[PDB]
Amino acid sequence: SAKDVKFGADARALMLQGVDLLADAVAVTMGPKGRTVIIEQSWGSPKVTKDGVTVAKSIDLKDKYKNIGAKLVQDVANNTNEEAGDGTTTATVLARSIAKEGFEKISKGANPVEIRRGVMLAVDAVIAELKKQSKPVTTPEEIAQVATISANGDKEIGNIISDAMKKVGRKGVITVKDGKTLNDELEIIEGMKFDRGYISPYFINTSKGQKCEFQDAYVLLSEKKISSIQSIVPALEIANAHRKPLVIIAEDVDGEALSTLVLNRLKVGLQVVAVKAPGFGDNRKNQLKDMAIATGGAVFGEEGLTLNLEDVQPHDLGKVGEVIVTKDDAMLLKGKGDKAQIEKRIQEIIEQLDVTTSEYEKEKLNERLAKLSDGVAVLKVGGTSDVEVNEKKDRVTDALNATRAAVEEGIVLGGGCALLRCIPALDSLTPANEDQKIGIEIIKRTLKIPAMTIAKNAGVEGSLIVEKIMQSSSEVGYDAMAGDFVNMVEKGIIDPTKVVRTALLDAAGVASLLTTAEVVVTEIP
Amino acid sequence: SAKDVKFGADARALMLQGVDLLADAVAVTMGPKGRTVIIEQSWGSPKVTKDGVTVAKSIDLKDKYKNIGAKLVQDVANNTNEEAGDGTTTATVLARSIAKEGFEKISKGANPVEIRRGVMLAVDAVIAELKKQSKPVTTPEEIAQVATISANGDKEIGNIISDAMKKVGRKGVITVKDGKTLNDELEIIEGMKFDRGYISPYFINTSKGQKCEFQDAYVLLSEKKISSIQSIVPALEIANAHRKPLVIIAEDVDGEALSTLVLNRLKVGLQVVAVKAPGFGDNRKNQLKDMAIATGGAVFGEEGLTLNLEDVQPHDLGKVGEVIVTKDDAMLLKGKGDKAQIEKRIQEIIEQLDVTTSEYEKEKLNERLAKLSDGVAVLKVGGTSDVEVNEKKDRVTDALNATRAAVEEGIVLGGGCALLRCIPALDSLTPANEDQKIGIEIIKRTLKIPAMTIAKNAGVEGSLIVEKIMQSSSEVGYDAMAGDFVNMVEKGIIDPTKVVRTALLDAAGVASLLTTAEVVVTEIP
Amino acid sequence: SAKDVKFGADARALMLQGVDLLADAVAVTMGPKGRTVIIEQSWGSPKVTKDGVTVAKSIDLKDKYKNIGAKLVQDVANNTNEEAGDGTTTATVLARSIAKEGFEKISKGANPVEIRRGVMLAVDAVIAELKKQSKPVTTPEEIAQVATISANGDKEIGNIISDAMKKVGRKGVITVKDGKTLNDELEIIEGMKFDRGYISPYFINTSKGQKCEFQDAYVLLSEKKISSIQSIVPALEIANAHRKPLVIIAEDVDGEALSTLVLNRLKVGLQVVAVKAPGFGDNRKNQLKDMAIATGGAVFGEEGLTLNLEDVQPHDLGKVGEVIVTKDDAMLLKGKGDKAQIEKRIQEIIEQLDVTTSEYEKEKLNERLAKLSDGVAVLKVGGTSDVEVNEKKDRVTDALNATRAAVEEGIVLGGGCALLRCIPALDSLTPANEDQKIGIEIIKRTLKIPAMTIAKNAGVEGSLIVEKIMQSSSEVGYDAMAGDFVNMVEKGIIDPTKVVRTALLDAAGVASLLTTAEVVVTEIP
Repeated sequence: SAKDVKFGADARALMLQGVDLLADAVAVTMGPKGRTVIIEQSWGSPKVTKDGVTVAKSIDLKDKYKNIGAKLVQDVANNTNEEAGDGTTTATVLARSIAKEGFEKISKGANPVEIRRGVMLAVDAVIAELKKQSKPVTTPEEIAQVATISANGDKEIGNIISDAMKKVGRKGVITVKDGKTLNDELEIIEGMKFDRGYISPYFINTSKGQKCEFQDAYVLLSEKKISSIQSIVPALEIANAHRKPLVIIAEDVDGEALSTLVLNRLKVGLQVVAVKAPGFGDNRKNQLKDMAIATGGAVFGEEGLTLNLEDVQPHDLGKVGEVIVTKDDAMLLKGKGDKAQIEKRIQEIIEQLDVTTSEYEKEKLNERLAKLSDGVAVLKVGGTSDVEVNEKKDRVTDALNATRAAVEEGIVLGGGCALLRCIPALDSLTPANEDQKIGIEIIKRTLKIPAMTIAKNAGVEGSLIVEKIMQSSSEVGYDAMAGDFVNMVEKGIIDPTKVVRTALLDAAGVASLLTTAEVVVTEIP
Repeated sequence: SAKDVKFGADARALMLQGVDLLADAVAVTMGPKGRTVIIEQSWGSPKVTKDGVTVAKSIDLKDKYKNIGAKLVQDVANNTNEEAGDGTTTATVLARSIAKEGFEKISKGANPVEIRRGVMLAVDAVIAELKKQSKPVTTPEEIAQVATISANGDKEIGNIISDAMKKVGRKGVITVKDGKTLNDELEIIEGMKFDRGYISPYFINTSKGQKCEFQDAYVLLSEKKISSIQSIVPALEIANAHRKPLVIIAEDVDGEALSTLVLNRLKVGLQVVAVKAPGFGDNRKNQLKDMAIATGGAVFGEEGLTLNLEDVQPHDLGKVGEVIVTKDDAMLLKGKGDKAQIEKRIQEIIEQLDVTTSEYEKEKLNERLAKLSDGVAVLKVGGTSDVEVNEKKDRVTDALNATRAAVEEGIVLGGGCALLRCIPALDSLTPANEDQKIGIEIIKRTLKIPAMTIAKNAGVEGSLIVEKIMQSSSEVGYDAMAGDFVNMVEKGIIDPTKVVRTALLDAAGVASLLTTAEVVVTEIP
Repeated sequence: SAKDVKFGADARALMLQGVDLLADAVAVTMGPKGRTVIIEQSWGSPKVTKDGVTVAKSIDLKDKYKNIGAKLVQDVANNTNEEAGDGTTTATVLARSIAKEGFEKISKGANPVEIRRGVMLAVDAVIAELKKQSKPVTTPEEIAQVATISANGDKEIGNIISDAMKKVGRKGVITVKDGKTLNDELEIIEGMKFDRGYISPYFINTSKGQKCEFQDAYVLLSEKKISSIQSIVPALEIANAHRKPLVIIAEDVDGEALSTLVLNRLKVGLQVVAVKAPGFGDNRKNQLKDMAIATGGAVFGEEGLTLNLEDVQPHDLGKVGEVIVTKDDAMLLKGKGDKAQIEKRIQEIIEQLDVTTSEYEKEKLNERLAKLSDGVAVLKVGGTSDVEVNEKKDRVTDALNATRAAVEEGIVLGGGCALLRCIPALDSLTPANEDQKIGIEIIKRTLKIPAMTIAKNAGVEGSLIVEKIMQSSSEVGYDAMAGDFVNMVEKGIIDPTKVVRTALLDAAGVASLLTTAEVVVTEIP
């Protein structure tokens, strides 16, 4: 359709005036002293919350330029940074800052490209420094300590998380479930988790959970692509006759099959779901064989074995106690099949690993082995009442995610103090041109923004607090919870370094894109 | 959709405007001398009413900010507090005063978080004083006195209320019925009760009553969750063959089953409802077995006994005399089955209680025991005219609720004098900062507002009246009816303590939330 | 519908203003240091891109005159020049420059016809000069060098490209397929590609592929025109019995059959395609029978053999491994039939070439022979994951296209300097009149624009760079990537002369059209 286009600083000004509103809407909800936002519900009661992700994904500006700028920030910050709420807020605020100061410096009349080059050099140095000073954790004692810290000082939750980590391992997979009792219980059953999520966004079995959950389902495994391919009705025959739901795994589904399945879900709501193949090439075939054995079924590729989706049988397919699917992830638990066949497959994997030597091949064989040999820890979190156990499950999931990230990469000072400790690193940097120096100093200026915003949310004057922290030792920050400077790590105020690194990288990239954008095209209303 | 946003005081001002109109609208219907409101009906003659809850629930402003403020206040005010009409009104007025003066002080440059801290401290002191000062009720004579007081001087109402309460127990179940005669009389029968409301908000049998009722129904009990599960037809075939209605009790119902039931209710209006199980886990199954024995039915869980919803029989289900379903509550009376099995369940519960030692297990067994051993008292209130008996129904229900609240927590001086007796206790508190002192002073100022409003309703100058009351003893207050200073306790001008506590807490919470909110998001019209 | 008309300058100015928007919106992305552009997506996040083709295809002005100028410029530049990204942008910018200069010179009274004459003479001089100076490449070592250069220095890409080139030749056919492995692999297969595209624009099999994809198909070949003709459903009988898809080659398809098939494709999506015949007359028949032998089918011409579309047999037609159809091109590979048939057809083709003497007939026989005797190269690009192989495939396709374009017409200096080397050649030309002289001057002025724009995108002052370039030697240019003055050819910064020639021709023609247009008609809003 007809388009309205804006070029250069004129468009960048609109970009900035659009992003700043989002930045302010997300800043006040950061830190333990975060303020609150009230969200309009045109149909129900207003929603009050203190979640950065919610407010960030909520707002949507009226003007086209402002709207597209806000969406640019939103999509990257959310999709790329979603594990920790503080991470997305930090990325958003840092991006807003950097874009603004870069915009003013460009307006002064400098060269944007070298400004961005200096920005990238500064962020590289900051990341190197943060990696240097990020002390790791590899002990069960440290694991329990960090888990308890993520639980806001709660003990038993961190204890059970440490127990699970001990029983399974870091690469191990852990889940939660309603314990229907008075104490959270730890259990390990056979589980098969892989990194392919749902294929149909509209396919959400549980609206409240942003999740797809099924139990006691048969499975379909076929190497050949099943996109736009009919003759799945034979499967539907047993799916309707047998109350057991179904799960589909194929190379991909698109066109007629995807449309009919999703429309049936929307209207009829038949209990069948589909996902992508986990592996790649011969690795794909090996993994497919592995979990086909794990489920008692068979891969339904026509090459080699003679079997097709045109005909289905109750005993030809696999059986699984339950399969759960989500974004980018999906796992099945308590499969079926011959246990001797399982042992034979395990021996085959072992001998293949022993004979094989290549780093890639050995690593893939180890991953395949662990995918079946090791179990999945399910946290049967239990309590008195359904609402209470719901809240408890939310808390324990948050703690598990936080501790998993921390062990994955490490820990640095929380409370927005991690960045302030990297300030010395930039001094080692030197500029080839003045624009690079300006980029470096702009990064230096933005480094202190998270701490200042945390202070503002706490209500204390930001400048004094940040000056004190910078002048103070490299071991004590500022505690907004108690409004004083304390020994953070021992007091249990930290944040997984992975979150900080991701937030800084995303903010740098987004702000660089905004400050280097030259042409904007938008449709006339 | 496009969103409009406002920040800080700029948005809180519109919030204050929105709450102001609601507060002023509901203030005039406070106390015995409150005036009336003219609510408009687009179809028929306007109704004139003097009930705070009704007027509050009615209004809705135009501007998004004003409307959202009013709706926010009313939401908590009504939902949390819905027992005594004056409670919601006083909560709203208190919230208005707190928020107004807090915003006024914040505009000068106060610290919102410290102001909230001081406000919370003052509210804690006030509630502690109220708890220590409230006299309890633990005797049939005092129960009769307070009931007659709630009965507005009516004697027989208090007499029957006290008789029922002492006959069944201070914490037993109680209800009302139609006397179809000239004099109310009492009857106790086998009864069933549990704190669960109807799953379907729209599912109301009687529009007038706001309740759902059914007579001589059969029941369905399935520990299995029956959410999104078809094959409820086997219930429907005997529901239509036999004239008796049906009911389901299971873990939860949602999706296709809920949709078919709701569309049937809208179109067919079939006589079947479903609700949630009140118990939890082992408690859930034990309670389900108990009620199955009480009704002569059986739990339809698959484990153990082999029986599903696919096949049903008239004698496989339970039989009950009558069912009432309401908000947060549902009940069954005059169940069927083997009385020998009933005594067997009583004996097994008794021995389980004797062997058990855990406090929680003992309490749960006590609750389950009383859930069967003690019957349900019905107050069949009679008279001459249908209008007469309906007025008696409303009056007796109001008195019953008031006396239940009083016996649940106790009694304190009415006419709003209760809070005024808490004013001196504020001297005990000390402010860490000036902001906390300010907040305490704010609570002190607002503590007199209910008396202000009651006096204004009586038309007398409120400030002079409260000055006299505070300068006077801690036993004599002001009566609006007689328009003079009197001794309330023996003059029957009181109010249950629990209502005052709940209203004060909710008003404090909502006012703090309003005065602390920073950013507001609302969709553009 | 009513129409509005404008004359002379009062319309040329409107069209020039319109084209200015597109020219500026596409100038920035030119060059390796091209900036980005924000494209609005009405449903998803705004698209960020740095590709001239996309932005040029995207924008659409509002005013009819400006809109039509932009539309004609984009249409000619894109459709006439679409092989390389930079060619279209160069065409657009050069056209805008010359159009503006010519409009300015006409404004003072210059004769547009003679201005155009001089412009075309200058274009002829420059094209002759660059063709003279175009250094060629025909050696496998040079092929690998240029392929790596196009591959951004990637070595294995150039290696595999050179291997395929050697094994299949300059005029042979090469495509790239998914490797499903960890290393790109090469093989030669029997193929049959001709220069006819899909008849149906709405017949894009793969939405993302911008192409038609089909596999393991049969073919219908009919000499007769099958436009508007029914009775193809007999083929659909086996096309539905066998899930095998079908392809058709006839003289043309239009009217009844075309509408029916496009409807069935839009709604039913049946797996059948048709395309036009590649040859002409006796050549058409010869190619059709050659490919019928290649596939084992038969041409359905009614004369001679008695076979019709009315009657079909699964074995009557030919079988082919894969069906790929795209714009202006379609290839069929892995045909079936009798290899003795292939051998005897090749033998008789060889004998016909031996006996024939006409050069046109000789070359037609040569291409017909090569159609079958030699195979087609398919590159099995591989990798770890689907996204990785997708990116690798895109890069390999781009590199293959660039190297083919270079090898077919040699190479010239990259970075836009190639034109700058041709400035002296304009000294030879002598214009008959002063208007032709002004045209020569205009072309001299515009010849410097592309390098100027690349420099501006790099941020360096373009005028200084171009003045140095023209004052420097004939072997050294400026690299924006390194921001220095380097010898381009061995620095791996070059561009095929075909792109330069096509862009220059199209730009000159479009600008001549714009400078000569006298009357513009537009529909009333």
